[PDB]
Amino acid sequence: SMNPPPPETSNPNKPKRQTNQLQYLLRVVLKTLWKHQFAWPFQQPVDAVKLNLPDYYKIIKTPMDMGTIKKRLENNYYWNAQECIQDFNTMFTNCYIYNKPGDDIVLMAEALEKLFLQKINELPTEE
Ligand SMILES: COc1ccc(Br)cc1-c1nc(N)nc2[nH]cnc12
Repeated sequence: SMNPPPPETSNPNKPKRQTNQLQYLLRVVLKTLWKHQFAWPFQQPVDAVKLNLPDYYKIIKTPMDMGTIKKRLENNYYWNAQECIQDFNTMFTNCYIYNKPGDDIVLMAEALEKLFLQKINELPTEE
């Protein structure tokens, strides 16, 4: 054991708002990545116990996953698009930090990240 508590997805102390960019992040970016054949290892927090990765949370100190992101978006947790984009970037970076180039999980992260970059390139101007 043990896993840390997951990242928070609600906090009434955190300022938040809905923006057209955050709506795009949910409706376009997250939906595209979520349906990909390679999304599955990124859809929930790493369970280091079940996966027998005892070093995971010694190495990765700012964990993030698309389950968390989806709930943050659905819960209007974010103040702006940059906060959400930073969560996706943390998710990808963590995978590259923990694993090694050529590992299947890294190939999968790379395929998701490429789609992410393609979709974030068309992030709308703030309304
Ligand atoms: C939720 O994570 C997984 C679920 C099932 C399985 Br099999 C592997 C992972 C996983 N494993 C590793 N080594 N690094 C990761 N980075 C993001 N996912 C992972």
